[PDB]
Amino acid sequence: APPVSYGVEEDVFHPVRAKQGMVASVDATATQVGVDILKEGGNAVDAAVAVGYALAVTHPQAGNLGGGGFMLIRSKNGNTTAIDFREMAPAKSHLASGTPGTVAGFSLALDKYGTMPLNKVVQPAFKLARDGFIVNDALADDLKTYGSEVLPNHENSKAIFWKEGEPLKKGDTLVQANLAKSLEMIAENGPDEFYKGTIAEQIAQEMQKNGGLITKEDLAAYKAVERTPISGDYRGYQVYSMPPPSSGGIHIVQILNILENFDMKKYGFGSADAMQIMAEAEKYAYADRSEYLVPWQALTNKAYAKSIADQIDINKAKPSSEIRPGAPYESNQATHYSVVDKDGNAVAVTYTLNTTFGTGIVAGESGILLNNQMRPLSSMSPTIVVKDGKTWLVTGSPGGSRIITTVLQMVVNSIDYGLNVAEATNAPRFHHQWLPDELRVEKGFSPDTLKLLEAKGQKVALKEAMGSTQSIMVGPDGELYGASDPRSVDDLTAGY
Repeated sequence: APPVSYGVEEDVFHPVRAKQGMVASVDATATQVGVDILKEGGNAVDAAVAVGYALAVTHPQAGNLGGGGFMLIRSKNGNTTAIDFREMAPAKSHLASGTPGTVAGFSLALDKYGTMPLNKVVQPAFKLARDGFIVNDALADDLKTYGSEVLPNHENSKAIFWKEGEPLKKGDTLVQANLAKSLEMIAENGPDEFYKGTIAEQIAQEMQKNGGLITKEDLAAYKAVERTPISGDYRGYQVYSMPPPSSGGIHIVQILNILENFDMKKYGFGSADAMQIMAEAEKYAYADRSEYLVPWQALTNKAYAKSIADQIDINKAKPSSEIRPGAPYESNQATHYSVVDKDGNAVAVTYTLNTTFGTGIVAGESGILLNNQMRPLSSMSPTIVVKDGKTWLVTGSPGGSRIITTVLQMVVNSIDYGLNVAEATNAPRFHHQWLPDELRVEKGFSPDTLKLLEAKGQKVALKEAMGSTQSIMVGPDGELYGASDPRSVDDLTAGY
């Protein structure tokens, strides 16, 4: 068993620490909402919902009431479950936004696994919409970059997110009064407000105004669905992740299974050998994923993984064309957060509108942004790892197909390389989807190593940073270690 490290004084990257509870998310305020919920006495699910609602207010890039996403929960005793709240397609300039799942997704989780009434968990987000919050670098930058095509051309969006002809900038106060009302209603009347009430008619009457497809009938007919987590075994660790309609859960396990046939620890992080194995292994799994967009579950098979492990050549890449002939668009945009309470319950959530700010259309006078989901597949893969019979790592990322490899490297860097949670996070990342046939890398790999890979038949391609991991590692004694991605300005891991 490869020895693990939680972090020591002498390391370059230090995990955020806490003894009782911890939250890692893309936004500083959201994280604090989360911690404060734990601090009131809520469980991990209580806090995760609060974080999810806060993010709906403070990260309209991707945090939402008008989208959907995935959630994995592991309880203290071992019960692991997955909640699919992916946007549903409707029974059918125009418009294309699937029936939003987030609210129905949180209620199920809160009604089944939470201890707090919805009204207590919405409250911090409601205050954030009502009273407003000060815009930071991440929000301002994303408003200038992404919101410019698609926000200001719609009057109600404009009114919320623009002021005096320009996107709000750093220092400005974003008050969201229409959202405050939506949040106050859901608090009051439960999730039915969204699916059968004022919000439902608001969504429907903004859908009916412009193009749009979802009826009040689509809304009344939406449910989140609890599903069996995909599970695998990697060197005595258990790895749980999201099933279909995650396109990634299955394939994080398939790659791990492939990788197990190698002594990864021997040759550490960043070595040509190790990067070749993972690249080739990924390439294969991505080649198999191609057929799904022969049961899908099947290729989590350990024996089948060995079969493709035996094919892998440490000294020669095999052309992607030679594996199989030769995937539809997917946004790098989404957001992940992780939560661990003092009792040891752990939650991983990853959720999204399709692209940043979705359609950029707010559903009438609700204050809620509508997703552009054109039940669709997604590589989102909230993932929980279990060591010596206990929750050990909770992680996840946005980044389209690259979520698979990003989550994978967190796991591999922690299990194989002995990296503390913060080192795993700040480590350079690499990536091979089979098409295009290229070993995608970030900065920070040795040119010596890069040329060795090149000699092996890998077409090394230096491209933009991948993902936004927001992870928590758990010690056997309840001690918590956390790390937010440097790749996202203004993120926070905090606890108490």
